[PDB]
Amino acid sequence: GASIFRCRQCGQTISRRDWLLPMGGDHEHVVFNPAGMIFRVWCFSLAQGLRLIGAPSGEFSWFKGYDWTIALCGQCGSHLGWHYEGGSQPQTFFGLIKDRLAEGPAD
Ligand SMILES: O=C1CC[C@H](N2C(=O)c3ccccc3C2=O)C(=O)N1
Ligand SMILES: [Zn+2]
Repeated sequence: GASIFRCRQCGQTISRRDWLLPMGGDHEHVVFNPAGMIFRVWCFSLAQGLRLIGAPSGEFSWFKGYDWTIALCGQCGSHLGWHYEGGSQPQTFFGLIKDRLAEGPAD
């Protein structure tokens, strides 16, 4: 019942529990943006069904050495999180907003 993560707003398949990545020791990171919004961000090595938009940027990055791009649900356009790139071990990963995903079984 806990294996697949889907978009909460439309059901698009996004990631899997098996693809969780413990960045800095924890797959979960609680962070704030410049607009004062708090997010519980889950780190994943891999995700699918997103649409990555905009130019990568280092500004305000919560993960040192990475640049981010906005990750939208590719089906509904809900903002699900960010794609990180340009770093090391790993080079890239996804930080997705936990409350914007629904977790459940494969069937
Ligand atoms: O690592 C990240 C991802 C992007 C995220 N972020 C936002 O959520 C945001 C909203 C408004 C203006 C600027 C930002 C920005 O850098 C942020 O603050 N850090
Ligand atoms: Zn969606």
